[PDB]
Amino acid sequence: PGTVALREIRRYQKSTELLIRKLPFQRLVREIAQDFKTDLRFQSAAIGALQEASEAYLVGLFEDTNLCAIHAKRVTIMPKDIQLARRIRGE
Amino acid sequence: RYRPGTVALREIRRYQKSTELLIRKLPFQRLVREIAQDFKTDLRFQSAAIGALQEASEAYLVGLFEDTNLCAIHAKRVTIMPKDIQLARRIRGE
Amino acid sequence: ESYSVYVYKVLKQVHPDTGISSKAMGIMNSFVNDIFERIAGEASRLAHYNKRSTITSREIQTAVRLLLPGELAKHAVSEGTKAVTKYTSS
Amino acid sequence: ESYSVYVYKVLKQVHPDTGISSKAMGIMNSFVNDIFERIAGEASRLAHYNKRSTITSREIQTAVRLLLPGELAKHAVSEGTKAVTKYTSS
Amino acid sequence: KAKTRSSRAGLQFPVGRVHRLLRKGNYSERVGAGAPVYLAAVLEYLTAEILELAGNAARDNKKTRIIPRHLQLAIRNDEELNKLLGRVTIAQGGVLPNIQAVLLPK
Amino acid sequence: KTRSSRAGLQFPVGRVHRLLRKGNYSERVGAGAPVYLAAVLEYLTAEILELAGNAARDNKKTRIIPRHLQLAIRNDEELNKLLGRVTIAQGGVLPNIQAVLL
Amino acid sequence: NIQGITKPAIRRLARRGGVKRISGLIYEETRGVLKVFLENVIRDAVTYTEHAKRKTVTAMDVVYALKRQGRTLYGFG
Amino acid sequence: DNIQGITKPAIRRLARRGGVKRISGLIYEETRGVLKVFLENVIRDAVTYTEHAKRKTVTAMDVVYALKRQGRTLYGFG
DNA sequence: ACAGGATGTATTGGCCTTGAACGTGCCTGGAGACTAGGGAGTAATCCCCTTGGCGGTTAAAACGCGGGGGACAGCGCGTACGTGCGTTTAAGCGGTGCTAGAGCTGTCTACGACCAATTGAGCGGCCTCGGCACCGGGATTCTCCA
DNA sequence: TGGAGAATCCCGGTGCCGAGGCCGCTCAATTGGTCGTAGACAGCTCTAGCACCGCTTAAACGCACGTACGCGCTGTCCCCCGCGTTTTAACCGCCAAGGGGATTACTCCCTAGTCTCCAGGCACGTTCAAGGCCAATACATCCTGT
Repeated sequence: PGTVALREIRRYQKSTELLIRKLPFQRLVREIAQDFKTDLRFQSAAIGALQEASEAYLVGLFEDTNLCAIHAKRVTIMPKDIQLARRIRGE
Repeated sequence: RYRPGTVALREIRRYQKSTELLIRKLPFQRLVREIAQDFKTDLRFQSAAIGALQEASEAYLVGLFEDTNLCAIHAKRVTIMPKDIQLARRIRGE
Repeated sequence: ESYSVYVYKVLKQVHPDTGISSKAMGIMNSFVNDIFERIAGEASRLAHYNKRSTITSREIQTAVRLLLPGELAKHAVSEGTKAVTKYTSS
Repeated sequence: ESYSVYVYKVLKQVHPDTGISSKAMGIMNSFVNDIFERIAGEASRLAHYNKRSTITSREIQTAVRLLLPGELAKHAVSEGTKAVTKYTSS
Repeated sequence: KAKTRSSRAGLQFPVGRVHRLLRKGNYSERVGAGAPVYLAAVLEYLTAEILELAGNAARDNKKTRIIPRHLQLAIRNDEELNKLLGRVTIAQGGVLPNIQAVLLPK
Repeated sequence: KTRSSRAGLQFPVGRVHRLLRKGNYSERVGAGAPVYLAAVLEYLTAEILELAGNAARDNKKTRIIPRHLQLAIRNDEELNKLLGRVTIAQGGVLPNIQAVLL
Repeated sequence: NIQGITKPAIRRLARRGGVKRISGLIYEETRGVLKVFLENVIRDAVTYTEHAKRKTVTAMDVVYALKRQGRTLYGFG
Repeated sequence: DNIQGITKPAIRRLARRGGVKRISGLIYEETRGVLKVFLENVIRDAVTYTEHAKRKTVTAMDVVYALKRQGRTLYGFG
């Protein structure tokens, strides 16, 4: 299990593309925005900014989760690790 | 003779119910002045300034210790170690 | 210049039989000054974003919505609207 | 209104053979705008604390020393003072 | 003949002082007539909320005077005020009693 | 004739003066403040651009893309401390794999 | 629409974060965290949009909201 | 020198208010270092504020402004 | 499981000091009534840009299988931290005396805000050509077995 | 195993599309002149920050002992990982049609600025009810032999 995972870590830390498909993200953003105002229109650059911010946030959170998991003497990440990282971050 | 742990819980209860400062005042004042000497010479301090510094320092240390205690129970331990402080400060961004 | 008189009036309105000390009054003054600064800064930024040169009640309303959490914001908006309506009608 | 021309001249001074893409120039414009806002806000705050009505070079120097870290601040101060002395001598 | 702007709006906070503070903090070049009436009402509401909670906290300790400890307890026991003042240190306030479950005697 | 030529700068001194006078920072603005601010901004831009150009030259490239800016910023302690809470679009991350995982 | 954030996408995001092994309950937790983040940002952006009496959400609105939450973003205006 | 006036019982008292039940013997040096760094930052900012005002005395308002600059607001000192 | 036993801990009741709450003058800062100029609330128009639908391709998502590595529990040992006592050390509290420096006041000057002409620096389009990404095609190099 | 077999790196071709340069025009930056007020400096007053001395006692330091806990080792089993079909839907290019974002002109009404009047808030100077404190004492709690 080490080989392909390490190769993927090397590959995805060298690139800079987006890692979430763009059609689903638009639908999620639009569905969330329905609970604040009805019949809303989005620019094609607002959604790109939202996706960039979301992906950066998630990658940083996973970086912190990995540290918590290693602190627990593990190589696998678990929901407890995300919860501890978010509690210490003040979220 | 009380068993190891009872007096610790009693002290936790005692110190979580009070609001007094926990560090002595003269040693803290000396440390503040010694640190300030490396920025400017012949500095004078108002009493309220050192009081504010002490309040802020003690609050910061107490919060850091709470986070450190959370990091230790995550590793199935009841004893805090320097690794826990190091992890908490790393996650905090310090 | 402080907010001691008005804090005391509000206190005797909510709790007629309760007093306050001096350090608690200092904390209350710090609280009022802090929140005033927050709302004023947000209103200034909102006015600058839309290329306007006046701070109206609209900017205060939007700043209150941006800064306060949840139900606090709704009740603050209700109180502010009631005050402005009563002021204009008089 | 953007900072593209000046960033381009600085680039040609530092690296006379390297170009820059159009999605990096936006990053540079955002950088300049953010640093300008930071320094100006801190200078305004310093002037307000001391009951002054003017923002001078002293306020800018203090803001630069308060915001920038370590050895960046020293070089920034040197550049600013040299520029002001050259401007006054002219 | 003179009537204060706070009596006109039914407020206890000073509208005339807030108007002056808005024109001397360099927030804009003109200030509307209703902005200091809205800001004062919001400030008064927040003060009243905190004071109600602190008075209850003081009455629960058989006391008739609010001290910083009561303010801290009131702020940290309320979910919304805690979010509003999550990066604020209160002098002589202390902390909330809380011991982790794993550390209690078995 | 231009206020930038008299200071030996490539950044606009007049535009900075206009932006200081219309951003509600103070009632009056002194004559030396635009020069100081322009000099500081020019210095910071030069630093970032030098590091980014070196990063682009490490690879066989002659153009600066946001990736090079990110690599320049994160590999310098001072700039990393200054720009610590800032996200750069299409910048990626620094490649670091922690030990124990190898 | 939250199920459009797929397991392969969360694995890629974890790989960019330098993660070797992932548990099976991570995906739902990540979906919830993403939802909370998006809700906060979008609420602030639509608040900026209702002010100025507009019906279209712009990029500068999301930039302002992200700056207001301490997550300054470069490259979009 | 004066960093040793922050004694082991004092740090134990501070850790008890944070709810700690057991403390290792290497905690005290780490705590002293952390406190020194924090004080250095705050005092640097406050002394810069004092120098700007053309003063030879540090006041409480300088400390308040410094702490609020570092994102740690303090109530009760003005 | 339980019952003494020494210990910490929650009750009163009585003094009893300071600080909280009140009352007075008086001095600014808030309010009232005009006047004059421009900020912004409304219409009306142009044209960008957002949304919606459709066909085709193919890269990515989903599903199932089989096996090994990693998480988690149980056990043993030995280091080190909690507990309680006896011995040193210096923090804390007053009192006195001494300036250094912060706060306020008065006067005089030079620096920054306006305002009206004038001209060239900086967007805006329109081309034009090489960096770079892509595309095969060998050459070179990491992982696993007799 | 130091022999295979993919993975990766290194080579040219190429072509295309985006950065970089050139020209016409308008609007914001420069210049010259004046004025009124903000900041600078000197002289003065007096509060508060610093320093020394002596006593008393509350923390700090040190020491020894025994116990709970940190850490390593081992075993089991099950759950993530990797891989080969199918199946879904994202992506791209194209066309079509208003919603509404972005300017512009006209007009009114709202906010700044001034002078006058006057009452709300601040600084002092007494006082008498909270709350911290001290014995004195009956309960709630921990630990242990049986």
